[PDB]
Amino acid sequence: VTAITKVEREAVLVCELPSFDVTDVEFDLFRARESTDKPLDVAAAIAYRLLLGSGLPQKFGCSDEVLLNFILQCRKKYRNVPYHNFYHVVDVCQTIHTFLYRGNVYEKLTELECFVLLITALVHDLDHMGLNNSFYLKTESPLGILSSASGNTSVLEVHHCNLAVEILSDPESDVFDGLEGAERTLAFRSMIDCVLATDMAKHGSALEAFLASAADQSSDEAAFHRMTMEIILKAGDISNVTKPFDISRQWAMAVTEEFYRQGDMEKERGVEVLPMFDRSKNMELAKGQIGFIDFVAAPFFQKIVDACLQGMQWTVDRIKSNRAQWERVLETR
Ligand SMILES: COc1ccc(C2=NN(C3CCCCCC3)C(=O)[C@@H]3CC=CC[C@H]23)cc1C#CC(=O)NCc1ccco1
Ligand SMILES: [Mg+2]
Ligand SMILES: [Zn+2]
Repeated sequence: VTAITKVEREAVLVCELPSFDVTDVEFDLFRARESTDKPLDVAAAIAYRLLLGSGLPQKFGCSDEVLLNFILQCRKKYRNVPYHNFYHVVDVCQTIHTFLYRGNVYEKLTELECFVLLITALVHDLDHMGLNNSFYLKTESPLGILSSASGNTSVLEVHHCNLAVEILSDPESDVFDGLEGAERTLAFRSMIDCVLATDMAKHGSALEAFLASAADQSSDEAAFHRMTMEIILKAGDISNVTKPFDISRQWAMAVTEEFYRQGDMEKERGVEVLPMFDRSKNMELAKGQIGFIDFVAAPFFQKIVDACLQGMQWTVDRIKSNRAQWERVLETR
């Protein structure tokens, strides 16, 4: 609940980032982290410089100090877990920026929707513990019991939304305080809709709803704009396979460690451990990444690009080149 201090803000403001272009599709967050012994300050500086460079906070009445306060209140609520940590949400922010401004998806949205998407990236996984929704339901954990008694099986995504609303309830960290009326209501409602759409159990229904709205935009522009926002946050969230191979591999190694730590905790509790969570099977990262590409990511990116996001064609080309690299790992074993 405590306010951000002047010392906390100066430690971010001093980071310079000399050799990096944070707007580039080949920006390497792993190298930016290695280039300093304060990587949490460098990650915060990347988010701050990307948002201020856009001119969007200035246009919407958000001061430089309220923006930095917001970034540092978000950083405080991420945990030291292998993948779902502050570096993941800064990476999703940076990646969404490239989709809007190098993929030209900004042409399909308002400037306010673009500002909301960059802000929502930073709140999307607040307080993640490296355990998925199925863990909380299968173990009858207290949060699983509350979800069940509530109605909603999106255990984590409702939790992330609750903490986003807490941060924004203080005017000193409220990046939407300069909005009023319909604009303020749209910022909150679109932020919450996008976070709830990141639950991978809704993946099929979110993709079908986007493709239907993209085929008939003028008959419901409100629905088309809302579904494009959901599909861009989702695209950012599964974007690791769209990156240069070595960046892609480092993310895959980090998600794999989280899956295995969940499996180990499921064994202690004597509950069912699905094979990809079982540290005892012969790991095999190339087989897992090819399966993720073939069943989830390749059909997602190819369909959204063919339906209307033509500027994002590089994502499809990189997924193909990364799949071919994983194939060669297997062919040379
Ligand atoms: C960098 O690679 C990755 C990035 C991300 C996710 C996420 N998975 N899933 C679900 C859980 C697995 C199956 C259902 C669909 C995907 C999540 O719900 C996570 C939370 C939010 C978004 C995506 C996350 C998984 C991988 C992988 C991998 C891998 O090597 N083998 C696993 C695999 C999956 C399919 C074939 O093989
Ligand atoms: Mg999530
Ligand atoms: Zn995420």
